[PDB]
Amino acid sequence: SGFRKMAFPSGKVEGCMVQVTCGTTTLNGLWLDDVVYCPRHVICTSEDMLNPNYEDLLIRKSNHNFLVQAGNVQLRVIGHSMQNCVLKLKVDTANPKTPKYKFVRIQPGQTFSVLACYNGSPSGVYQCAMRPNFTIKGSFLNGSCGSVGFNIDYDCVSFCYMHHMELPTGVHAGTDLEGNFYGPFVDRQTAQAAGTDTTITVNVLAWLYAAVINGDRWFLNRFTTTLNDFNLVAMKYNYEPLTQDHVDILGPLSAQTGIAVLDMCASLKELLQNGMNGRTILGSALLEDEFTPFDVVRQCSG
Amino acid sequence: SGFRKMAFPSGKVEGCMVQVTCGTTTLNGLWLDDVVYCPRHVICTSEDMLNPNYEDLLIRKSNHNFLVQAGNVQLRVIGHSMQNCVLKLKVDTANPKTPKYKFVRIQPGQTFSVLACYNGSPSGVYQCAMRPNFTIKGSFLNGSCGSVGFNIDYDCVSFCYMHHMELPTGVHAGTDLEGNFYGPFVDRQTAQAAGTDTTITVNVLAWLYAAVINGDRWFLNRFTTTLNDFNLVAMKYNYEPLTQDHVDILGPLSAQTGIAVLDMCASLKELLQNGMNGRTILGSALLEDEFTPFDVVRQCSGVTFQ
Ligand SMILES: N#CCC(=O)NC1CCCCC1
Ligand SMILES: [Cl-]
Ligand code: NA
Repeated sequence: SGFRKMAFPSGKVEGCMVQVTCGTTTLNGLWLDDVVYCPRHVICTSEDMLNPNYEDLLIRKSNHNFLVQAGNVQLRVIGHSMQNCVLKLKVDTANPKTPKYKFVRIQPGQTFSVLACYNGSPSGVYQCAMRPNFTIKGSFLNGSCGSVGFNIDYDCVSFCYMHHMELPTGVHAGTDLEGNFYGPFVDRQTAQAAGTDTTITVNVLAWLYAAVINGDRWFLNRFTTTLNDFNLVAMKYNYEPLTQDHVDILGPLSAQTGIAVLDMCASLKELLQNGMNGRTILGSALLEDEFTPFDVVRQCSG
Repeated sequence: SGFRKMAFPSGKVEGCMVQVTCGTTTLNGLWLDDVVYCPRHVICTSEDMLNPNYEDLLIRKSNHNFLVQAGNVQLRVIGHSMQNCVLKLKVDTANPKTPKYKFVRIQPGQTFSVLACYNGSPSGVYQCAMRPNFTIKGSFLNGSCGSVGFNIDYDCVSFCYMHHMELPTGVHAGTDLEGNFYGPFVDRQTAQAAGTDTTITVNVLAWLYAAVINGDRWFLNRFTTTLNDFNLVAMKYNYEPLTQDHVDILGPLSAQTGIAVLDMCASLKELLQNGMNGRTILGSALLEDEFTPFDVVRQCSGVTFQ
């Protein structure tokens, strides 16, 4: 029993974190086989913040301009190339700790673990979710760029996020491991603002199902709703639209608990209307939206 | 910016996790040097659990009755002995991945990272606090016994918890790595209940400081208070008493933010008596008490471990 915000064990990713230095800038790199991946803005100077021409800045660099340090060991850079907003540094040594891995670009609402690192060394691991506005609500200090987000399927590491910058509202933006930013953001210091964020409705419903599995039913009701009436109500609370795709995803959790998906939708509508009235659900006085249906089944069933 | 419930990087402990099987029971063991540590109730059948005599149950077992698997490699048990509620299995091979480590016993209100394991394979990591009633609000399924809790202090892993059982209320109980239970619990299938819990006051204050660092300031007010006055309110609301040592520990946060500790206690006094009034603090409608002052300093400064 119990339900916690659970991250993946970080050891497989820890063995891949290195430090990348270019000029006076130092951030984190991801060392997989004989390639080190890091944000391309490591090559920017103080005058290259607003409108850097990365092709022009990169063509001026030599392999020895990049200092890559793995633990107490300097790796020799033997080549470099740009792919979108990430830099790929070819090194003369394959990482002997390289796990089974792949790169996956995730969709809003998906969750992943973040290994926050500074100077190539991990600081902590926590759980995140891609917000509907393509930001993440992380915990990052200066020097955390190049930290990665990931999931682990059995023993294969799925890298899905690399940290690039913090927006003025204190939220964070980054790329997949192919260098493509999540959302409309760019690696420039020009004024950028995240769109108004919304609640991940399918995740809230999955987390209500988790509460029932763990033995709590106080929030259910005798009502149901149509899918459209639910959405008409939920939008007024800044909730994401619930699609038929989302209803299908919740099928297994519905079958396990015996509560139809649209019945849970009616329970959610009432919670938004009433609040919790001094009660809690799985230890929280707010509705939690950073547990996916996949997260719930993995944590509640193994 | 940002503040998250953050666990220590679990890599050093992942390399110590093994599978231990005794008869039909399989759980997790901790492999350090040439000894595997696991709960002593691994030797018990279902009827043994009702009223076990662990010394007598252990005599019948031979070294080959303990099947230890490190990954896909079997470990040869060459000796077995008991220390309190943990079993110690001497193996023929020292763990080459043994980190610099100590066995430590933590205090209520202290936090630690849990590496949840099944069949010797780590599956999750999350942060817990040792509650004042000596339970932890964990997330454990069947097969998770032997999962361990730990902190990291400059390359040295401090092992502080090993999971043993779940209480009827869904919270969890375990021992230190020397077999001593946290709380008034025993490893036997019998009527056991967690005592009435209280809120860790020093941790709530630390988390309010984390909120101020991150720009959440609406709960600040003009008032201050005294230790005696605040503890009267804390007792009324089932909050642990605030000691002078707690005030000293919060000292660094009191200067990084510019908010005195007693100044913050007056904010907490008002929040307890009036509530949050529809507002939130660091994205929470409840007062979070599982961040220690050292946790808040560590996350808001960037301290790393190898
Ligand atoms: N089961 C299952 C699949 C699942 O959890 N789907 C997620 C994908 C990301 C958005 C939120 C829903
Ligand atoms: Cl996805
Ligand atoms: Na005050």
